[PDB]
Amino acid sequence: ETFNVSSTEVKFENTINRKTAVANPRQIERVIAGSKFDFEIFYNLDDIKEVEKDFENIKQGFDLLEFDYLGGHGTRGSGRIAFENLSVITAVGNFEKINTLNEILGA
Amino acid sequence: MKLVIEGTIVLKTGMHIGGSGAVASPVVRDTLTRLPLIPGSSLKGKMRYLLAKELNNGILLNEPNNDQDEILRLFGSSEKDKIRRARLKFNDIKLSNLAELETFNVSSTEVKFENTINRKTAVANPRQIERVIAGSKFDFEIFYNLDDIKEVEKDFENIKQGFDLLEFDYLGGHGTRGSGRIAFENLSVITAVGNFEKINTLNEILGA
Amino acid sequence: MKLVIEGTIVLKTGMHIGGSSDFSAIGAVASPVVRDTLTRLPLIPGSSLKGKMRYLLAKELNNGILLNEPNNDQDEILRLFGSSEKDKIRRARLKFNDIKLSNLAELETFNVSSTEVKFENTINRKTAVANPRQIERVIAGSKFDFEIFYNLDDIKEVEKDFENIKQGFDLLEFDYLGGHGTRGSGRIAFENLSVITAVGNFEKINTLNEILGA
Amino acid sequence: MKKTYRVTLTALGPIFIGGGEKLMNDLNTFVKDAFGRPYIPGSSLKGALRTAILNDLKEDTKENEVFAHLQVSDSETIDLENLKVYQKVDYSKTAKPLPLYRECLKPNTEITFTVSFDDEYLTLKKIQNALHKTYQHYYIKWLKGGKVGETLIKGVTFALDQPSQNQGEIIYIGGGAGFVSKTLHYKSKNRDQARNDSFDILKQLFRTTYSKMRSVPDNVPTGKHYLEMGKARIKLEEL
Repeated sequence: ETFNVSSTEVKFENTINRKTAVANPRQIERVIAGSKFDFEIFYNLDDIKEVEKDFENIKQGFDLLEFDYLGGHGTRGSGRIAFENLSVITAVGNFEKINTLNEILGA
Repeated sequence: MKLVIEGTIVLKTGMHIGGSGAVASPVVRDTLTRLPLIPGSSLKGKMRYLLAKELNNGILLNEPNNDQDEILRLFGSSEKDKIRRARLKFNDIKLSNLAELETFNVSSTEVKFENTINRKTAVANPRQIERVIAGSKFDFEIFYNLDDIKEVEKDFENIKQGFDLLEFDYLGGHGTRGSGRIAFENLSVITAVGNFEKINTLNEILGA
Repeated sequence: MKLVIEGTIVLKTGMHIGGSSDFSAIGAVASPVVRDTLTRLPLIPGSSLKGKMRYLLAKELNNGILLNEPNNDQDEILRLFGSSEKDKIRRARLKFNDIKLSNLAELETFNVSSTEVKFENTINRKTAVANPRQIERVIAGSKFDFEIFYNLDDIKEVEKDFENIKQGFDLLEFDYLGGHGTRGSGRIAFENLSVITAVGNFEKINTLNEILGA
Repeated sequence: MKKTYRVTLTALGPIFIGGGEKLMNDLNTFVKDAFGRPYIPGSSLKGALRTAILNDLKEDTKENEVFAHLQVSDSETIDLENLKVYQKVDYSKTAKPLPLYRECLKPNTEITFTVSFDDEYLTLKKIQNALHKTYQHYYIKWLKGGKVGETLIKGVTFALDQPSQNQGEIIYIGGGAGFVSKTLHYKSKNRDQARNDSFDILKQLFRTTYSKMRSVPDNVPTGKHYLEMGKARIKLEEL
């Protein structure tokens, strides 16, 4: 709203058929790039001997989304995301080895 | 394993993508920063058209689902059985060189005036075309995910073929009438996570 | 693949083309020339070259006058410059580019400006008072390289296509290129019409280079 | 047909087609190209043919249907050694050099033009008779009274050139050769039309009345020629 523009916009898009070479325009509503989506995922820890490998795999999954798209017509341009401010906090009662998770998640 | 192919699209002439104030025919732009934009759909579609027409016997008349295996594996498919995931992943490309364009004290886009002189009337009925200016640059990156070790060489040969096919054609808008001429430069490939063994051969069959 | 048409258009008379009435500063210039916007130097639009080129071929094939719209021209022009029918659209093969000036240095050796302004007076009714006005042209003798791209889509038509490209250029030296050309402006002349291709040497280059070198 | 012609002007008098850049010294300048080399722009010849064909009522408007097709180009570009300084003299009575000088083109200068025109309404069948008509009325409507009235024996080397060629294709281009050479309406009476334009002119300035108004010939810098300026000969040959 500060930049005086809506939260979602419409992109007009063709498909020209190689027989007839005419275009059929299609409205696809999209969300503006630069929008930010604050998420939170609840991780329940039940084995200390697996939590470091689990957070290694979680950070790897976020990194694999860094080079792929999130939903919709992503091969045609859209959908590209990036993860920022990745941090871990504890719901109640402090985890003792939280620093290695917050440093391999914030790498 | 996944690779990233990064380069630059520099506009040799003017360009005009898109449409739909108190003026006729605006360009499609970024919606937040108002930067002129190449949609990745348009770059993918024009590259797919040129590469499918050159990876064929001359001309191209059939639907995009009915292409060759190289094209269909490079750009995706949608069949009832023979559905494939695309290896290329194109992105919307915003204007990179506003610093370079702002140095020359010129706007990033400009308005092009041109008539249509009817033959039996010999009167002008003028119209305004917005064009992003020549000399504009567009830094792109396309994500290539590696599934076949024995096919990355052919895939990258086809990618370089699509690049220098687009070097001899235009990119969107009134192209045959002056607009749209692009050229590709600073072409390189890098690996996403964990180095590929044969990356030097890809940088030399794509850096030529 | 594709074959391009390199060349060089030069001006034998001071040429006027394009125009704008800008908000910022008109200055002491009325109806300026169209110029390239970043490099700030003058420009023949590919739109203007296409329009005058097609009008001259329309004067050539169905001779004299036509009084016809340019979506229903002759069928070779519909194949070359493009057409949009109702649903059965017949595509273009000929792609023009925005022609910009190349020989800046050899005009800078003689301390000659790239563009030209002239004081075009106008004598009115027998009261006979001058009405001075300034138009902006580009100086004759200036060179302009062009690279027209030509998609090969018919092997057995490129002969006639390049012969009518040469026929159109031959019809364009005897004409102006846009602007106030009817009272002494716009006259062009073609030179260095060399054809090269993208890759290979197929769809033989020699016959097309001879019929554009004629 | 698009009948192109190579018409060529030879200068019977000093000629100075405007220029805009114009300043007993009174150093003048002339229209040149960007190389500083003089030439005659094609709008001058188009105005001369406007005097030729459109010698009619005030329909010389944007609605015109004749002169969008008369494709006059520029000329060849001649060096500046074809240029001498000359003087302005008004041959009404007691001809004296008026202090208004110009650096102008030398007489008998060969300058050629790539003049063309379409055949939709324009042929040389019109040009020949219109030029002979405008020439014959340039004598019998304004200069005949200047011949019979207020005539001095100094002007009569001067060529009256009327028995020479009745198809001579003679125009007048605007080079400061009086304010009679820039006219449009001489049809078809002699003195009522003269007094018509006399009040039309004299409500624009302050002169006391006398006939005839203003005739400006010139001369050469003792050899003398009394060369009238503003007029030229034209040939009409194709390509």
